[PDB]
Amino acid sequence: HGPFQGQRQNEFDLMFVKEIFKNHNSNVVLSPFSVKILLTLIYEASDTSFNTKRELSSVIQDNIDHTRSYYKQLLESAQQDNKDYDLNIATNFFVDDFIEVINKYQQIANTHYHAMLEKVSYSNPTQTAATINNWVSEHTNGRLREIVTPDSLEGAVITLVNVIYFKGLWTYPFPEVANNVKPFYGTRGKPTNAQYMEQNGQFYYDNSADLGAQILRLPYRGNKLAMYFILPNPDNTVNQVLDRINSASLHQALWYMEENEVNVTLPKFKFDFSEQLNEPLQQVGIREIFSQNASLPLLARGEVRVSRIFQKAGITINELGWEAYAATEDGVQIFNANRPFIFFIEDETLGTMLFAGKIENPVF
Repeated sequence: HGPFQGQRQNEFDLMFVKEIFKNHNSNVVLSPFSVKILLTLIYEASDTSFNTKRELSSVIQDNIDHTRSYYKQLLESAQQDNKDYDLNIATNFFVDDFIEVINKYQQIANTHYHAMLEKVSYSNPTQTAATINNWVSEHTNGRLREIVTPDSLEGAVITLVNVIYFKGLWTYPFPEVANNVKPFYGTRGKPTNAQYMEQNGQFYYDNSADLGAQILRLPYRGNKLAMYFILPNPDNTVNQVLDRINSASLHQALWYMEENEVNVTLPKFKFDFSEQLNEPLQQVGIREIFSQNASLPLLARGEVRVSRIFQKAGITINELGWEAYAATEDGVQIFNANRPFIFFIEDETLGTMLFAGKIENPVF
């Protein structure tokens, strides 16, 4: 198939990614597309969906039948059960026992958004925490084990939880080298060390003058997903490249990529990232759903609102792929990621930004 040739609907994704990155000096990984699913579930729960209505608008498509078929299509493309990779997006409302969940709402949540709702007693936060964390494990094959503590449930009535799980094999795996530690030149402070992997191959690549960054595409098996790496030039920082990234400028930067011989050096890393999404959503202007005027009348039989939104994701990158442990294996450009960089995972048939993140200090 090759890289995506259409126009991505990534305005919200990039706005939100930027807000998260600007508030963390660490490694980050999240699923921007999954945050849009969450917002659309909340939109479906509001009577407005026939000011909460206005903010949630780069996410809505704004007729409700088009919205559901859109998200349902993109979810099923990304998760499509297949032999080459495993991807699961899981979303649950954990609802206090006194709330009557409307059955037609459970129906649309499962049908179009691959989401569910579950009753808990928040008067027993220890029990509730355990229930939510066992759900996370069940739906990420144990890769993630916990997302909340009793203390993070204090005062909660409805908690909305999203996790994502991905296992994928590189189309072009790296050779395994036993001992390949080298320096890594982080943004702040003296250099660290990281374990690296290196290969030569044919990859879509450009040195973007517009963004001040090299861009590299490493595809996964299955003719659907690929990982993009944006490596700021040495004169530039991740934060400067980020300020240059927007829907149009990222569109053009990918547009300019073509297949080239590239020597690729990447650090290996493994981490998870969890975030309560209320504050960053409010920072990007999504405020009414957290206000005293928020309501969920199409979800909860009548006033209640979402208390807290949580998202977590794990990432493991090595020679074989993403969470991969077994496999089957001169004008060269040099892409040597020994400085911080940005990455994302895209459904190349539709443009979906399934994962986004940055590496500030790679630890494996």
